[PDB]
Amino acid sequence: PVHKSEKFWRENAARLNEKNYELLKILTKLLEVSDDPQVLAVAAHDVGEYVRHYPRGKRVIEQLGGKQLVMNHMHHEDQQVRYNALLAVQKLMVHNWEY
Amino acid sequence: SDADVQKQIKHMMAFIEQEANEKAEEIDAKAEEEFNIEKGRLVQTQRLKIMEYY
Amino acid sequence: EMTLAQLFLQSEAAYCCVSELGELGKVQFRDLNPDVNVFQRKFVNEVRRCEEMDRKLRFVEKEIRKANIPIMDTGENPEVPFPRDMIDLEANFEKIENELKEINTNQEALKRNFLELTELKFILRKTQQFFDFVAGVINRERIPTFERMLWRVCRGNVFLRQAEIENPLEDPVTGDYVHKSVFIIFFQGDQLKNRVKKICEGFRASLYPCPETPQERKEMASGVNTRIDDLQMVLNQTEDHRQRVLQAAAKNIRVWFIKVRKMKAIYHTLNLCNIDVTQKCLIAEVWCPVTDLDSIQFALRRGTEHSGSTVPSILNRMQTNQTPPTYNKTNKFTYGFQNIVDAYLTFLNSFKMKMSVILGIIHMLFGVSLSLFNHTYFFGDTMVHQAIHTIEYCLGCISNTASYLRLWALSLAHAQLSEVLWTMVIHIGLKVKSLAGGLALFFIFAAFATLTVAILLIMEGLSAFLHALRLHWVEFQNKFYSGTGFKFLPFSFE
Amino acid sequence: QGIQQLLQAEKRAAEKVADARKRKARRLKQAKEEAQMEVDQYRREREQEFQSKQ
Repeated sequence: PVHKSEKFWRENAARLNEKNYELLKILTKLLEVSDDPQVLAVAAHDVGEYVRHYPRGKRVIEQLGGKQLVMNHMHHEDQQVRYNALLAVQKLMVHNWEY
Repeated sequence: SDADVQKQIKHMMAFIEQEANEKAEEIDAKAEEEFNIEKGRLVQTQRLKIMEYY
Repeated sequence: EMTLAQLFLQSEAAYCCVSELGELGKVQFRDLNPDVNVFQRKFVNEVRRCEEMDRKLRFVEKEIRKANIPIMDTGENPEVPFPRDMIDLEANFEKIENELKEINTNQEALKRNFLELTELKFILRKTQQFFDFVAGVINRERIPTFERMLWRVCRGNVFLRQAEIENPLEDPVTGDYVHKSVFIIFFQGDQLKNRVKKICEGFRASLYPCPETPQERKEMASGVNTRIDDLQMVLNQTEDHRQRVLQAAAKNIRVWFIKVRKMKAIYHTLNLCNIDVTQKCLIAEVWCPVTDLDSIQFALRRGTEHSGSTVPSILNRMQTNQTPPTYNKTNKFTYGFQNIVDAYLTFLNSFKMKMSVILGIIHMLFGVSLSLFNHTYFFGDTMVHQAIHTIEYCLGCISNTASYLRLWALSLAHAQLSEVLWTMVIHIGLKVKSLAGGLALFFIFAAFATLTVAILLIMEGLSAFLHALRLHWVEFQNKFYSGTGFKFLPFSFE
Repeated sequence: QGIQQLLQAEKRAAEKVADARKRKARRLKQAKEEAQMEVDQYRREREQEFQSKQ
């Protein structure tokens, strides 16, 4: 229920950045390396909630390169994994800073 | 058919006893927390004062 | 021949009995607790839950047409969903509701993201071509008056670059599908920046930051290249996610209407229950036909089984002093003809007047004789009332029988204009000596085809039809019909 | 009518839940004097170790 709670994502916004931000990339390292047709679906929605509650984390996600990992995971054969990655990748480019 | 007045005494009185019994039996079986637990409170008060004379 | 005979419920059979009772359509639920407001009718919280799904269904039927999706019908009266299934519906209804509300706000932000980055991308090629500070975009139609004003108020100068972009782009509301042009505002002065920004907003130009240094322009051009195609990917991937659930909704919304609309109807009758009194059992005071007392009771016996309840519901009979609402055959080619009444040369002159007057006397005779059979079916103020009853029948039938004389005289109106119409058809067109058989008879026979029906059958026909209603209403229904009336209004399906 | 046989029936359902709210409101004070029987009894529970140590 913490992954779907709006209070959990709003309060623990900078909790990923205060924890030596690669710990947020440790969620991305688990999402990129492992397949996990049910467990990566939680990894997709938690990554978008970090981007929604922190626009500067989009630069941190671009630093870790998780956007290309989420784009490649969007073409997965699983239905719920592709649906969760579609909501996450569209939230990843919602702010649109200049390149 | 005149049995509609009897059908009232047949089965609407059955709704009387099910709320009579099975709601009071929920109350009557609540002595595990209102008679056993409340007995467990006052025996500590007797064991509070027996641990001076012992 | 109705009865207000009482009907009892037990609130475990309050849905499945009433729903199958509402799957028959012979019942006239009557509210007998009028001393209560429109709220606190035992179910106000749950009828809003049906209304919230109604609000979601009236919203989702609108957005299903803006994407222009064909709608499945498969027209059949379905099974009414139980309150067990009701909580499972709001999980499914709000899933479609929250996804489609999010996407239309997300796709519009994504489309705004897509056009802005393509507008920024096209200025990177044209300026790096010209190179080998303000950069911005303006449409072609406003560029000659822009540089005329830019030369005017800046008035030192800014060395303007004019270069037109290719095939038309579109910012969402301004501007819709126009080919624009780039410009270059170097000027090196950093004071005239204020004096050009007012002009850039006055001509409504869209400006973007350029990196201004060599080989970082091509660096960011490679960056926005990979950003746009990923944005182009997810834009259609939201769209194929969109259309796959529109057609999933297109197989749903037609039957999903009559699920909750039947539920909202029977729950409104669950508000119409007796007085919400003192136990977990209900009463219903309905109007019911004597010819259908058995069929609604076996349906009531059917309804208690569908919930799985072990106790059948009963039906008490009684008698009171209220309205006995009417009920009859209601046949198909008898439906429209009943609804109208429920809304409430010298020799021919002497003969047809008196025989029609006796015919109106015969119509009044059959009408006044029906009053005696209706009276057999069931002092100071009685004198003044029956005086108004009798002498308004006395002078009244004279005006009735005078209005029976028109139906021969309207036929005299029918006869005379038909000859004149006829005269034109037989005389002006056909009695032409040379050029008759072609264009002359064709326009006159068309007048004999089209102009006679609007005059003799449309307006003369409707007036006598409206006269025949007056012969029925004020001249025939005034003899036996009391004219009070009260309709049945059974609990219907749609 | 059927409502007249039902009105006295519901009062029969009403009284059987009424006294269950009363005998559960009587026994709770009775538990306070049944768990106060222990002071009359566990003075003898102290008497075995009064006799064991003696």
